[PDB]
Amino acid sequence: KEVDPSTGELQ
Amino acid sequence: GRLIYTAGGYFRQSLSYLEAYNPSNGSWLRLADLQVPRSGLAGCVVGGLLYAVGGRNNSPDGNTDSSALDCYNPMTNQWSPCASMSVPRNRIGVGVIDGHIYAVGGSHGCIHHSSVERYEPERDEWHLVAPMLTRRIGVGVAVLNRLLYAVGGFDGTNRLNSAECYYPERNEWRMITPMNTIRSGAGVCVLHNCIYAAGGYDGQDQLNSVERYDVETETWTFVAPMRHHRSALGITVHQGKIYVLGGYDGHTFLDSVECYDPDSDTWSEVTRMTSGRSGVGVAVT
Repeated sequence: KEVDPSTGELQ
Repeated sequence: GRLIYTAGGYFRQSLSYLEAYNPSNGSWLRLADLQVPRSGLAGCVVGGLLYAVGGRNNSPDGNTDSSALDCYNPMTNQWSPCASMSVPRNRIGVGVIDGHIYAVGGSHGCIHHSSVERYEPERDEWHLVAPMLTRRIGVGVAVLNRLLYAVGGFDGTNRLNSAECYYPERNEWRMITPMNTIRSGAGVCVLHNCIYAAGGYDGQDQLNSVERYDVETETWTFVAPMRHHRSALGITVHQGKIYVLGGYDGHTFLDSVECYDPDSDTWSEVTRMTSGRSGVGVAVT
């Protein structure tokens, strides 16, 4: 899945 | 004997926990859940009360931006809503001066705020103050000599290394020396007479480095780096030490809590949270 690299969160 | 409180965060989705670590005996408390799960919020304390500000509820079936302010009384182990911000603010930064809460920056969908607002508890009210010089999300905030420093973040295009200083008596902002390293989702606090910025993400790698600003030298100096690279961590100071809680490191969610001893410029692991998470609001009381 795609994850915001600075927080780990999805989408 | 005051505690380190940790509120919300994110693991598989945004969390709603409130837990507290007692550094003098190593125990964790399981306190009351937040009303609404949230990550990328910030925490602060005003007159013995803990407040959770902004964030987002990134659930499995879509995410909502929070403009909410909630207050927890360690006495009643209860949250209570307070007036909401003028605007939803995810990945907000927060500092306190004169028992007034400054809500700085954050996001609302595509909107990257430069706006700042102030909360007066004695009358449950938010007031727009002067906007910052740059739009900033994932911004670290630190209060020093009755001034507020905004550090790092992301402007809606670039991950920043710049930093500004707010002057509440004059209601104006000024840029200061940029950081050595660019930092999104760093933890920012104040120990002794310096602003620290630890970890974050520089556009390529999640960092373990820690630099501090000196107000008189206007220069940033790296100090001992952390053991574990982390971004969207929680930070605070408890009795002359910096504590960093969890974060994301490009791979997993950390449950690790490191402590920084300024005398001896070393870091160590002092405990683990009950579960790894990032984007928590942290404060002490």
